[PDB]
Amino acid sequence: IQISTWVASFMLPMFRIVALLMTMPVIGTTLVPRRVRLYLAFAITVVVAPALPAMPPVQALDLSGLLLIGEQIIIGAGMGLSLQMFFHIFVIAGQIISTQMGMGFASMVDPTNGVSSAVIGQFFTMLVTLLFLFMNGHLVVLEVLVESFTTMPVGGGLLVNNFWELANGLGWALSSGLRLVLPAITALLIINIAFGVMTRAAPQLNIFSIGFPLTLVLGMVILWMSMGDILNQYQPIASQALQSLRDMVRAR
Amino acid sequence: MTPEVAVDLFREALWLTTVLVAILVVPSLLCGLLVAMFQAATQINEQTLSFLPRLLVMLVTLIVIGPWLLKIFMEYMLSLYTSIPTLIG
Amino acid sequence: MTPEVAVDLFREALWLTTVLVAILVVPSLLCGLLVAMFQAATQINEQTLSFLPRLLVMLVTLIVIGPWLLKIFMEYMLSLYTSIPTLIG
Amino acid sequence: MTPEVAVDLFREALWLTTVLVAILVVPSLLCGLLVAMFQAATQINEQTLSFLPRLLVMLVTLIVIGPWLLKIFMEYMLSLYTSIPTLIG
Amino acid sequence: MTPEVAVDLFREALWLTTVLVAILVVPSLLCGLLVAMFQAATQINEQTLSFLPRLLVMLVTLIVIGPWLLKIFMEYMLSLYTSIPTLIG
Amino acid sequence: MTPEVAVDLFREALWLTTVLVAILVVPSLLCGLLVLPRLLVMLVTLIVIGPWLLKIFMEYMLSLYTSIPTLIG
Amino acid sequence: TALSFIPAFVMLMTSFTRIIIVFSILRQALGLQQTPSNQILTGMALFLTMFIMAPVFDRVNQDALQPYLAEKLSAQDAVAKAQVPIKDFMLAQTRTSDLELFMRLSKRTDIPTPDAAPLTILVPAFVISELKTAFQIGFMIFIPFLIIDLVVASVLMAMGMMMLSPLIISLPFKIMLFVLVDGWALIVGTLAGSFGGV
Amino acid sequence: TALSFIPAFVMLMTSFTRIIIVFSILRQALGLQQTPSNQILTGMALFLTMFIMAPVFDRVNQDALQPYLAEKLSAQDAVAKAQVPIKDFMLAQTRTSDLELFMRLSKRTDIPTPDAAPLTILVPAFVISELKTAFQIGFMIFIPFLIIDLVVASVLMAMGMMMLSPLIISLPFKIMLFVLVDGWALIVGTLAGSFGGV
Amino acid sequence: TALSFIPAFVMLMTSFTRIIIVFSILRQALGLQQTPSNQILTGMALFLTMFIMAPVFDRVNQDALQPYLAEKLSAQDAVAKAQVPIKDFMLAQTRTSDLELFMRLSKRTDIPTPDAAPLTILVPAFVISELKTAFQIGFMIFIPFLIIDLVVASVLMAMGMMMLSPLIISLPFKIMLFVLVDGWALIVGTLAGSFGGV
Amino acid sequence: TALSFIPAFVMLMTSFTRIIIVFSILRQALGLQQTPSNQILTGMALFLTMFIMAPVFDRVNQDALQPYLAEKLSAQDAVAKAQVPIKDFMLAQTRTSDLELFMRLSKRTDIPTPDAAPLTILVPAFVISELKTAFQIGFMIFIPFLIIDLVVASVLMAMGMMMLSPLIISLPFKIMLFVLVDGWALIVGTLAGSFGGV
Amino acid sequence: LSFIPAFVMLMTSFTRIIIVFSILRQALGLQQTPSNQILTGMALFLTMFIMAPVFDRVNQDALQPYLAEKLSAQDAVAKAQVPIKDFMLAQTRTSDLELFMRLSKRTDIPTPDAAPLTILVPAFVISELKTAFQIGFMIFIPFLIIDLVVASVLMAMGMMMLSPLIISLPFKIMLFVLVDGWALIVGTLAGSFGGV
Repeated sequence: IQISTWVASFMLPMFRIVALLMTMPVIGTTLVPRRVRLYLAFAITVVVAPALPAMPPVQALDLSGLLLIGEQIIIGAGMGLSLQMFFHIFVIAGQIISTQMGMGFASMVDPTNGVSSAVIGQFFTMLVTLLFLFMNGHLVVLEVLVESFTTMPVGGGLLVNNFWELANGLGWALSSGLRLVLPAITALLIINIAFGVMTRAAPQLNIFSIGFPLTLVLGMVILWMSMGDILNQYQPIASQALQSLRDMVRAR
Repeated sequence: MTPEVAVDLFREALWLTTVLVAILVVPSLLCGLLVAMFQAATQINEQTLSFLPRLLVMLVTLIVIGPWLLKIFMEYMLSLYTSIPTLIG
Repeated sequence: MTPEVAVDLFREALWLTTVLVAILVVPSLLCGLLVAMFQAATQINEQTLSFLPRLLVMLVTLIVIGPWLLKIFMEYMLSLYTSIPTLIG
Repeated sequence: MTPEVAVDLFREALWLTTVLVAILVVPSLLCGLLVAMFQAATQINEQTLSFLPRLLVMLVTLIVIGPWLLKIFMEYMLSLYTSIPTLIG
Repeated sequence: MTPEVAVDLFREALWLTTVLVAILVVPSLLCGLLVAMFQAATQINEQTLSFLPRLLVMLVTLIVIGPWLLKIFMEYMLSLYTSIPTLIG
Repeated sequence: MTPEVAVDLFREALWLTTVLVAILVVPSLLCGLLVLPRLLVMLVTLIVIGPWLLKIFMEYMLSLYTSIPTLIG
Repeated sequence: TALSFIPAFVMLMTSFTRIIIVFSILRQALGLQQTPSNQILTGMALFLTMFIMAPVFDRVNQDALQPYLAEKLSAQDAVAKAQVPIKDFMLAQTRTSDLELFMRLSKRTDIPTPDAAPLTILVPAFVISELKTAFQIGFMIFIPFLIIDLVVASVLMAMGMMMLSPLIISLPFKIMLFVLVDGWALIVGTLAGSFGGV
Repeated sequence: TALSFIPAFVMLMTSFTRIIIVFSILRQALGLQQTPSNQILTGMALFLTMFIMAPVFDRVNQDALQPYLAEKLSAQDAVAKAQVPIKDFMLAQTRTSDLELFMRLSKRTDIPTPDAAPLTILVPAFVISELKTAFQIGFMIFIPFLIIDLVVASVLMAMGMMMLSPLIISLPFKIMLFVLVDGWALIVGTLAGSFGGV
Repeated sequence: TALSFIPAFVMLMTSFTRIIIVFSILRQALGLQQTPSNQILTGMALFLTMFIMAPVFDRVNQDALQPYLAEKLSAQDAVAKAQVPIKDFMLAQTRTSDLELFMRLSKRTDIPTPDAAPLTILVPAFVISELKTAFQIGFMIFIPFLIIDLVVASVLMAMGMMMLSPLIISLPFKIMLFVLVDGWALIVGTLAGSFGGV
Repeated sequence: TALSFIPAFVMLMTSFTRIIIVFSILRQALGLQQTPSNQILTGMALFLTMFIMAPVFDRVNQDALQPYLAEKLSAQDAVAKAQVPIKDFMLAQTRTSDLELFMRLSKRTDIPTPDAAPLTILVPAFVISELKTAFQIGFMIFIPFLIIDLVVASVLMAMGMMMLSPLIISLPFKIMLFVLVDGWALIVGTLAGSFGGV
Repeated sequence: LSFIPAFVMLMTSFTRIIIVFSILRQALGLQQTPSNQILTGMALFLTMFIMAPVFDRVNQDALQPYLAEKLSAQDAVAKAQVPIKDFMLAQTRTSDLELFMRLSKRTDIPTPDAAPLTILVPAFVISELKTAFQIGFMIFIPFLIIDLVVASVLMAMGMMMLSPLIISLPFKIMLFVLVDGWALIVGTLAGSFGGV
């Protein structure tokens, strides 16, 4: 060898981009093997490594570059989580619909299959992964991260104490989730109540027998109907989430 | 691949799912409504003579429908897996 | 192995399942109809003297049927597991 | 171990289960029939003065039966777990 | 720990459970019997003026009983969790 | 927690449950005393009550949360 | 042992545990839905933990790392000089009863200061008081969701609507009542306030 | 390798097996809630184990490691000198029936010393007694939560209110009752008391 | 590669697979609980395997290791002389049907001695017989817990009390019944007795 | 490259894939149980591989190793003489449709003999054919356990007794049925019989 | 040690293949233990079969003349870089290339990628993940249909708590056998990869 002196000089942006890729919803969802992700981040870092300063950790304070690596891992994981709650918006929307259809009788035991999310949660997650990938989304994040090294680059790092923002994160996620399925949810509710009137009008209507087949037949239809609007409902949400990333890194 | 294409695909999937579920379930739902008839004629407030006929009719419906439902699904799957390399780009 | 063969196999499975379920359940359903008789003669709007006899008759039916149901299932399983290497190809 | 032996074991299990369920439940069923008496004398079409006495009698029956039911089950379990190494082969 | 001790413990548990359930429920059952009075005086065949007073009286009974039921349960739990290391062996 | 406090909170919550369920169900009870109608009365009651009940529950939830840190100890 | 070292040494001595337990109770207290996924719940709890440990970690950096950017000392007393602030922080929240219990169960020798001279007797006391406080907060935040479950179920059976599983109806009501009351600013403020002395 | 060896030797001869299992019963005994994560339960039980093993490890350090900071011996009799205290400790809690059963199943030779000449026959008896006693304790601490569950279900069913799933309602009641009785100090006390001779 | 091979060896050529599987069935047969953690179950099965192979390992060390502390031979016939005891031992427990089936599917050449000239045809027959016997034992030790489950579910439904999840109510009755019959000493004695000729 | 060498070359070119996949489809087809641990399953698949690859390895040691205990050649044509047996063996089992597909997708030159000149076009063919056959066998052995599942669930529902998790009640019936029909010798003989030309 | 396997995952076909197979293993019944150790080997054999023309050209231009002690650690390495370079260029979407030229900010190269290849590799792997997730969800959809039909039939049977994944696994396997499943997917991978 006798050449590994400049390749390990920076060593910091590698950790930042690795931390982003591990906590991202598409690149880092365990369908990609860790070798691919690690070496992908290595490639991205030999791309972006020009035009950035270094602040070497070389050898002082038995390990101090470890403090600095912790700083950068925190920043990158913050990015990843900030745009992960974005996908969890649609995860939560799909799962509210799935539960209301009647696919969540695994709740009040916890010996069970679980509230089946592979059936609907994976469905909407695939929706969003596709749409996100076809938008500039998967790309803009990278651009965002580049500007990161010019707003809070390295050194003192000026990490931040703003975590509160993304700690308040899931809130709007829940909120956003509602505004996606509100036209569906209400419908389902009515159906339930509608069927309820039947049970009130004619007794001995056992509605493990009749209630849930009807609710599922109509819930699939309602899913198909809301899937029409899903795109025009999605478009502003991605904009808001990418601006959230933009201000999370560009500010401070 | 455009978001429009993703919506195309999920409309295929969801319409196929809802038509399969209707085809499989509606006879069981109707037999449930008929045992509801029976329990409403005489005040038989029972819990399981409403489940057994529904299961019997569901299994009979599976057996009867069977091959042509499987064929519909097979060439839906074949359409998808033959069109993949085009809709990629 | 043809889709026709897969339909053959699932027709075996589903007919065996529905006949097993009928054999096991129909006596319990009949005892439920008979406690429905009893609750319809005198206006006993009750909820569990309709469950206890059904469970007793279900367990008695399991005990009685028992060995020959097990034999039917055993040589169905034996048929499947002896025919596998042929229906493979 | 013969299928005959498996049927032996499941006859033990199912007879023990049905006798335990009868012993535990029949007094509750009888108190339900008695509150059905009460609701049939005067036209009290109620829904829960038929549940409360049944639960009280079920818990009292558990407390009373208690130790000797536990003993029956303990030495049934002991019979099974002492005979395992013989009925293996 | 003897099976006798296990029966001791479950007699504690089941008697506490049945007395708690009686204490909490019997006033609601009595108000249900009283709305049954009301519906029997005039032929009001209704379904929910029998539920609302029962729920109101149940919640009022919880509020009233409250602290001393909680105290009974607290020092039952304290008895159990202080006696555990002795009844272990 | 000093169980007295827990009983206090539980009494508050049970009284709120009583208040809400009463406000919602008593009109249907009266309209069933006079006589599909009762469901319509429930709908009318939901709409006519509307914001102030949700606002009182919002006040109570806000109070619960804003009080948690002190009730801990 | 480095993989077992992280949670036990750091995640135990911080705010993480009560935050993550309150978040789990919430995920259960909330509509029956799962999948806030305990993968963004863990990240969210970790970032709350960092925001709350900001002053603690500031003191740690002041007294340990600020002089030790300069190759001063390695694996010796400075570790105790950094243990001091986190130890005092942990004392600030451990109940007197649990400290008394562990001093009684150690029986070594009455330490003069209220702080436990070894850390390994203060950390489990901290964790026990931590779980107790976390279950306190959890019960508290569960209360109104139980109220909504009860109200909806009462109405549902009051319309003779059996077998409709009023939890399936109460999930949207739960999330609506959880969003109108703003939900997460509240709960996260309660955690961040109950944790420190304001 | 090390992950194959450390768990067995260090968590089956020690108290860990009794503690964690009990805690797991707790996580089941308590409200249906999962996610005290069994990763803070593991660390918490590990601290309780190091805290109960304190006299045992003190005596091992005195008998083996105190003279062996001076390069005295390696991989010889010192290992048996260290085995003796843990052996006597394990013997103190192994039920007589289990030792009799394993001496019967080994059939080698009647060894009069209470400690089993090989640790390989004393350890399984200790682990079996540990499982039996941990199940005893976990069942004990389960009983009152079963009481709360049955009371809640009976009240719901008595309000004509079926299908409200009395378990989701019981969860905050279980948490409340488990906090008011102090819950965790109680159970840590029972463990650390029943395990040793007081 | 040897690192990945050895544990498969200690499982297949020894008692392990019969024990762990049975324990596994127990962890399912017993209350629905997970976390006896299959890491203390694995260690306990390893200890039972050592305790049961004590005579086999004794004979191996007699015929192989006792003369080979003096640099006698390496990677040669001594390995075969060590194969003989474990080979005869495995033969002691393979059912005749499995050996017949594997000689039939090998078709190489008939061997007069019952022992198969290759170890590689004997091991799979031993493993098949082992899994068959393990599932026999596991099912036998499952039956009574099924009885308890049916009893509790039937009682719950018989109180009109649907949707209480009889498994959650049955977990303590399962645990009590499994401690009163002594539970673990029974099963471990059964495993260690059915394995050899007593 | 050894870790990408051994398990890639010899665990795909031999019978390992279909056996291990069938065993996994079994472990799931059998009662919901995990912990046959996929480790004793990997080992049992490896020994069934050694047992089935017996004639192939015999021919390999005939044409390759038998003359090459004598330092004849190295890293040359003897490797192709060793590829010949495994190549024709693989050809004996790849479906015609698959070899057609891969000759079509290669487009290089129409090789006269059925096996294309290199192995890198036959191995993916063999693996796809093996996966298709493994899924055929796995589904075929799954069917009856599905029948037991549906029957048990239907009987539990028809007893008015839902929420009892018919998989936990079906696990013993599955194990019993899988022992009475002898279960394991059936499936192992099926693998080793459908694998080769009998 | 891990430097050599790295450049094979990034530059060659390995990424999208192993990703589609991981989707499958997840797309299929919940089953694990296709073990990702025979999936890695299967994807590596498919990588060899697909890189056959690329590796053929590499051996042509680099290794054929370099059995003869010609040159070492010099321009021959770039002569070997050229074929894989244009191969990767054939599949990187235009957007990723534009973006990485934008992020490098170096001398304008709208013509093919920068010679160091350091700014084509990540663009290739990004377009690779994009196309791999495309195909993955494409083959995942019908298994979702089966999951939903199974779960909705089971619930419509009033038969809950049966974990419809354990009942959907055999139907997934059956449908994946009937449509022949694996040849479809491998042909799709090896055809959508290059120009046909």
